[PDB]
Amino acid sequence: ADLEDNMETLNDNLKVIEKADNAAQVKDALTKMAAAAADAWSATPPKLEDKSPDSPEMHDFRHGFWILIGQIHDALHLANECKVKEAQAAAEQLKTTCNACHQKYR
Amino acid sequence: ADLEDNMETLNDNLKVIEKADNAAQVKDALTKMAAAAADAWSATPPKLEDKSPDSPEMHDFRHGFWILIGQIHDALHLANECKVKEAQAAAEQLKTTCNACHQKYR
Amino acid sequence: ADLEDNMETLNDNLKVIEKADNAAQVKDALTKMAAAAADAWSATPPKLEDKSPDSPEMHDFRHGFWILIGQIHDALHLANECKVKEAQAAAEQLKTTCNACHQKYR
Amino acid sequence: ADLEDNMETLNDNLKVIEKADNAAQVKDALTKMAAAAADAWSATPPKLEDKSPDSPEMHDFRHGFWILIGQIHDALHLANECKVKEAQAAAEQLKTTCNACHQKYR
Ligand code: HEM
Ligand code: HEM
Ligand code: HEM
Ligand code: HEM
Ligand SMILES: *C1=CC(=O)N(CCN2C(=O)C=C(*)C2=O)C1=O
Ligand SMILES: *C1=CC(=O)N(CCN2C(=O)C=C(*)C2=O)C1=O
Ligand SMILES: [Cu+2]
Ligand SMILES: [Cu+2]
Ligand SMILES: [Cu+2]
Ligand SMILES: [Cu+2]
Ligand SMILES: [Cu+2]
Ligand SMILES: [Cu+2]
Ligand SMILES: [Cu+2]
Ligand SMILES: [Cu+2]
Ligand SMILES: [Zn+2]
Ligand SMILES: [Zn+2]
Ligand SMILES: [Zn+2]
Ligand SMILES: [Zn+2]
Ligand SMILES: [Zn+2]
Repeated sequence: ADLEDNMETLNDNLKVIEKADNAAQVKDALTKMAAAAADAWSATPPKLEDKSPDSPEMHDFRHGFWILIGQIHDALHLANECKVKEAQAAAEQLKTTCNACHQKYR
Repeated sequence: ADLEDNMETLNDNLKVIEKADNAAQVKDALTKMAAAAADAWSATPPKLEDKSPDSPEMHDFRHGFWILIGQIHDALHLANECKVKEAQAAAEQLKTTCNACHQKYR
Repeated sequence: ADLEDNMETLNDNLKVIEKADNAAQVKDALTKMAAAAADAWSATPPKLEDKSPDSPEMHDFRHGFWILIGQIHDALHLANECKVKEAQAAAEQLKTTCNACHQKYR
Repeated sequence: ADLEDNMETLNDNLKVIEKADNAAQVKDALTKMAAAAADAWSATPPKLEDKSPDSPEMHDFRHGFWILIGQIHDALHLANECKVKEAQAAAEQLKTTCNACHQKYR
């Protein structure tokens, strides 16, 4: 999907996680966020529409997505361990990464 | 791109790295390998054409890709620090991941 | 060194990074922070004086340190690439991990 | 503990894992390996007895330990998830990191 699409999936599922009861729900939202962050990898954000896929800026843009994926990766391990609250907190702590990218590139 | 496609890109660029001279070329192959692993995320491998995108087998399939992406992520940092040999050895060490997935799922 | 000791080193060096000018200084503080987090691993926090080194509470306690070590690991790659600001900021985003552990275990 | 000590703990527990019948056992060996790897962080290997802690060689030495720790971290999530065989295989694939460091620095 497109960039703004993937972002919505990220945002919608964050909320699903905030409010979830049980591990199953959390696993699911995380799985969708994971796919969304992976698909987002290829994108070019408007603010650097011109630049080439080699700018220190594209390389730094894409870096924030490795961080995100690493973190979704780990949050999900917690969910598989039935550590519902610990996973929910890992999800809350992702926002730091979301915000970090947004302040630079959005 | 398709899954066999992405696998070719992975395998072609591993050779490019094996034989490369200087930092710049290594960076490039890894970058291409990164994109390929990210796209490969959403894929369903023939051996699991039946199971839904939730079976412990799909979750495990995709797990192997987080491992690889993390490892490509790190080799590329090495390439940026002008440590070329270190980066090729990280590249060679990846294979341990390639092989691991292949003998479960290929 | 002791737990509170290591925490001081973590906190002191965070500030050193906040205010640093150039790559070299950032590398140093992170290096010191790395060693402090690694040494912190074996520690038992007062609040879990009650639990053996196998409680889902010690394992979770130690988990927070893997997160931090990974994050120090990555900040430092940034510093080696001379990306001073990018590093300083990775450093800022760490606090999310500090805070997360403190809220649970301090 | 000392460096050769930590290496024994790593090697002994690798075996314990290769042998191990049930998940509880695997968790234990990995936990011991993680502690060992963390404590090994601060060590200076004979081959680099002279060099200051700031040589690209000490930096690279310690780097191999972050890799190791990252992989022990992950293998343990597999164990908590009751996936015994997958954890065993993550453990075997660690050897790649052991060997990599030994060929350079042992
Ligand atoms: C992390 C979990 C995360 C969230 C959540 C998130 C949300 C988000 C929203 C809701 C938008 C759009 C606002 C709107 O459409 O009105 C948005 C947009 C962008 N994001 Fe984002 N985002 C998260 C993560 C990240 C990360 C990690 C990056 C970079 C590494 C990133 C980047 C962007 C960009 C660029 C946009 C705007 C694109 C556009 O509008 O054309 N996001 N995000
Ligand atoms: C790691 C860098 C990596 C490489 C290299 C690689 C190569 C590769 C090749 C050459 C094929 C060829 C198929 C053919 O000739 O018919 C192939 C196919 C598959 N792969 Fe792969 N692969 C690497 C990594 C990984 C990882 C990390 C996974 C699992 C997450 C994985 C899986 C698969 C699967 C399944 C196939 C079968 C697809 C098919 O033949 O239709 N690979 N790969
Ligand atoms: C992250 C880099 C980080 C910082 C910074 C930090 C700071 C810190 C302070 C300032 C104290 C109080 C000491 C004093 O007043 O003299 C403190 C104490 C504890 N910490 Fe911490 N800490 C950081 C990281 C982490 C992480 C990642 C964890 C757990 C996984 C953690 C835990 C604790 C605990 C527990 C204490 C109190 C225990 C005690 O012996 O009093 N910290 N930290
Ligand atoms: C990975 C899990 C791993 C294992 C296993 C391992 C084992 C090991 C043994 C058995 C020895 C020999 C001990 C002796 O000299 O009596 C040994 C020695 C060294 N190792 Fe090791 N080691 C593993 C991992 C790693 C890693 C990741 C590094 C470096 C980053 C590393 C280093 C060393 C070094 C140096 C030695 C020699 C020290 C000495 O002989 O005094 N090991 N290891
Ligand atoms: C790899 C080694 C190197 O020196 N360079 C250029 C120098 N440089 C840094 O050391 C940090 C940013 C930078 O440009 C490399 O690219
Ligand atoms: C997954 C979460 C949960 O609690 N259970 C039951 C017990 N169990 C584990 O927690 C890990 C392996 C195991 O059987 C789950 O299966
Ligand atoms: Cu898309
Ligand atoms: Cu769309
Ligand atoms: Cu759209
Ligand atoms: Cu749309
Ligand atoms: Cu020791
Ligand atoms: Cu001893
Ligand atoms: Cu001894
Ligand atoms: Cu001894
Ligand atoms: Zn974890
Ligand atoms: Zn690294
Ligand atoms: Zn990085
Ligand atoms: Zn022994
Ligand atoms: Zn994992």
